[PDB]
Amino acid sequence: KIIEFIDPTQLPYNEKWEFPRNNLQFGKTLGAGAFGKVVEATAFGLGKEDAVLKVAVKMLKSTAHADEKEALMSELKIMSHLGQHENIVNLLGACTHGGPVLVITEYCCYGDLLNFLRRKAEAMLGPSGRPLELRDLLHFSSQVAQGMAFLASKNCIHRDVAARNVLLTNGHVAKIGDFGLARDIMNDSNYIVRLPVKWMAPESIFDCVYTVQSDVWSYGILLWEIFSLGLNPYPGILVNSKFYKLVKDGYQMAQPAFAPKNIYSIMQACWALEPTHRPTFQQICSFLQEQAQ
Ligand SMILES: COc1ccc(COc2cnc(COc3nc(-c4cnn(C)c4)cnc3N)cc2OC)cc1
Repeated sequence: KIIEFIDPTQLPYNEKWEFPRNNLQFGKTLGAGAFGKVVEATAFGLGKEDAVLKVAVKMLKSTAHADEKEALMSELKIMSHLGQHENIVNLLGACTHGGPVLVITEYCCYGDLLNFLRRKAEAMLGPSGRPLELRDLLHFSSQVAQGMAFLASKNCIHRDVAARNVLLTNGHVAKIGDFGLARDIMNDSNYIVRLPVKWMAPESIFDCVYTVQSDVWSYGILLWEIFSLGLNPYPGILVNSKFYKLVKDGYQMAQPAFAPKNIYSIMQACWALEPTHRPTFQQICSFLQEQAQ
């Protein structure tokens, strides 16, 4: 979403991004949903620098039709309007003319943050590369906050902030984005009939209201994901009538194993029942950037 709400089909696709599709050489498939997939590829002569580099290319699986074609184009038009930041999955180019709609973006080698933390935790238990510590977890949260702070500054709402959507690139730089149609089949469970119920705020569940403050609620759950080393939110609890009453009546998860008091306290602030009383993304940055340094 973009507040002004703006119809994404009405937004102009900028031809500056256009890239010759024959200058793309595809490799291994990184991910694939129901009607989308993300294959890695080498882009020859990209931008003013004409840099030969490896890029992630998202595209529709052949079994995807009119609604998907406009859906993917809507994501391209949003990424073009947003601009560029260190902590967001940046648009590098796209291919609209003479074939299917392709969307070229930065390539983050370590993958998504949820799978990263789960693999790294198992690596640290191995003994009984380079082990994770508290400063790393505080760093990731600090970067994801900066990206969301940049998104909010352009009057843009994410509607699905999560560790699955956060990508880690070279030198451990967390970039927030949205896989979208190139979802993981392993992540189909979290989307209840489809929306990510466990990450959404109450107003988004009941009133269907989506604001910058509702993304902060999700960022609170994203912190719980990070400082629990990739546990599922509300672990063991099933999504049903009983869950909705708990979330509305003000139920909160217990302090995760690796969360400092001040870090867990910030999650509770993000889980304020009143949307307006939650922390701004700018407030979360200045704090976490300090706790990092
Ligand atoms: C909120 O406004 C926005 C902002 C950014 C976006 C970008 O949307 C995306 C596009 N494309 C990808 C996928 O590309 C990549 N995939 C991998 C990958 C996957 N598995 N493995 C092993 C590696 C790594 N790096 C990649 N760049 C991921 C997006 O969001 C995360 C959409 C909406």
